Amino acid sequence: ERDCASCDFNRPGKTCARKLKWAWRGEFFPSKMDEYNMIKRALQNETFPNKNKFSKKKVLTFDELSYADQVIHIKKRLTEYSRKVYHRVKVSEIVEREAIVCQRENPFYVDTVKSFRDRR
Amino acid sequence: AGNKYNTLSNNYALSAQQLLNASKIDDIDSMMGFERYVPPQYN
Amino acid sequence: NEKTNRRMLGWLRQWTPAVFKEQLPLKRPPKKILLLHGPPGIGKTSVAHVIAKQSGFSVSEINASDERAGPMVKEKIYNLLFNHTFDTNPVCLVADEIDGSIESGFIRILVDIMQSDIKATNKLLYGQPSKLLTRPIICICNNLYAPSLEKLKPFCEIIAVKRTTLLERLNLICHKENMNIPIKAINDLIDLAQGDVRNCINNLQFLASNISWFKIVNQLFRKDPHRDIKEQFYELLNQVELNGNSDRILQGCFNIFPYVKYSDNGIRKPANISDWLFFHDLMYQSMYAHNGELLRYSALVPLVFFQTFGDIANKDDIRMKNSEYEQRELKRANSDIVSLIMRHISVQSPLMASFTDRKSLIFEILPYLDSMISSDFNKIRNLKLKQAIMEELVQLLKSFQLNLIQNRSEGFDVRGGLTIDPPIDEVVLLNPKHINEVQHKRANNLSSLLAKIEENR
DNA sequence: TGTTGCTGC
DNA sequence: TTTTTAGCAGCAACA
Ligand code: SF4
Repeated sequence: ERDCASCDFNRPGKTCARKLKWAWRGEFFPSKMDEYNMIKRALQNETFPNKNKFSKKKVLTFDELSYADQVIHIKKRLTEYSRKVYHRVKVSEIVEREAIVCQRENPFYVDTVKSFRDRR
Repeated sequence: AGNKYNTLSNNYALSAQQLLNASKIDDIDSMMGFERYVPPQYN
Repeated sequence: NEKTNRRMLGWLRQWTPAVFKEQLPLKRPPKKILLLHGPPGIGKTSVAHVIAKQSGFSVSEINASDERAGPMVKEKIYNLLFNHTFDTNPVCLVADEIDGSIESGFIRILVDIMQSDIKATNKLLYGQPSKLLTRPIICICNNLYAPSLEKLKPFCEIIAVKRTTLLERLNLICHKENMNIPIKAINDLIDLAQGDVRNCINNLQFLASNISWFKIVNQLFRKDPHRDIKEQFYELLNQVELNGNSDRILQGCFNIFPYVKYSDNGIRKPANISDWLFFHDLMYQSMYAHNGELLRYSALVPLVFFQTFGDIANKDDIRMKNSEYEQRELKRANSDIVSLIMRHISVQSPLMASFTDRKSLIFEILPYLDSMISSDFNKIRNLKLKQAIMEELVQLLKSFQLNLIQNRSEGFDVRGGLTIDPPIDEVVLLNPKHINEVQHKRANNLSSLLAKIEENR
């Protein structure tokens, strides 16, 4: 809605904003943000092996891990916690969403597709 | 303030190693008939 | 430290609902351990004791440095945290000197207790239809960044005690013993006792009935402008003699003098002191040969530093270390490596061993041998010449009995670095800049040499 | 009985 | 270090 509102072609009567639907699907842990933060605080008291090789420091704290490794350890403890408290590891939900397809936007992608289709 | 001289030497060494591999590739290509053609000057 | 003492009291009062069932799932503090840190002698232990007693807790003290049996202590800590004491009052555990526990047993037990209580609490909060920690723990350290404490820190509320509290305590003792002591004489007694609380109380009791070698080194570089230089000299002489450790004081002076400010004309002062230091080394060698009559002159050499380098500018204490013990252990390790190489040469090279002195091996042979192994074989386009050099290098590695070991201590299956055993690198490579350049070049050469050794095998 | 994993469509 | 997507069958374990 922002980039469409910033566009000088956005007048009363505009035809170039084609609205189309899609169905988003989440898979999430039943656990809430307070429970996530409780698991994060629990992991901050644990110690982790350094994926370091010829390096030396053999042990890291949680906050000394890469953010990707922190989230891998969080997801592991959240799978155990969610199974223990909610009797399921995942919830899945489907939400119908709407997005704006600009018709006035520079044609290079679609021209490649039309042109490629015609050459075939 | 204590390592600014050791990064320049390694890049010249890597560029020399890559030129030496490129020479070996030019020798192999020429053995296999792929002589490096340079076109005539045309004004 | 009144603000700090009120914070400690505030943290202990957060335990009151869980322990005493008084109204200000168990409403306990989020951090279950209190960690006190700061300099020695400022009253860390005394503050922990007074605030715990003031809060209605019975205090149980454990010195963590003396208890060399965490796994056994375990029973003591578990009894003190989870069993009812015969006393009407709930127990508070005070762990002193937790940074001195060389064996992580005590700290592992505390971490295991905390993790067990976190698991027990989460079961009480989220468990659909385990000993909970009901007692406060106070830990005291001198150093917060000690490696042993890294696992405990996340569970701790950290409180810094900065550098009066001793004066207040001694005044309270004087008032209870009905002693009318002027506050000036108590300060003079505190200064005499250097903040030793036991020594202070004994000196007070005696009145009622009627120098770290480092401190000496820093005093040897200080001149007081308000006192006679002769009186200062005799006071320092008596302090050096009473310490009996003239050697350590001198080694301290030797490490400090280059960093000290001294009016410099041409840095001759250092030349005069090299002759004394040489005189001390001769005297120290003679102490093992002759009955120790010469020990009386050992106290004079440190005092030459006071005469030559003592200045009013030197108001700050320079901290010091022991480079010599590390250099002696390194020299021993390097000598042992060299002795092992010399034995290997004696077993293989029948004649080489007759021409190789220990000094010639270290300064001539090993640096050239390492330069030959570290040479960039990637610059050699001629495969035959590369193969011939590699065959000669394999023969040299065999003559010196140098084994290529794959150090697989990487741990993550990527690049187990090849190392030479014995490590000639530790003896030859003095320059830290050359170490990094040589390590990268050697890794590719050693893999090629290992492949050739395996081909020959 | 349902979910979850994995392979392979 | 290079790397298209989602929907489904069905064997086997376990919540
Ligand atoms: S071209 Fe697209 S972004 Fe611009 S005004 Fe029209 S709808 Fe909005």
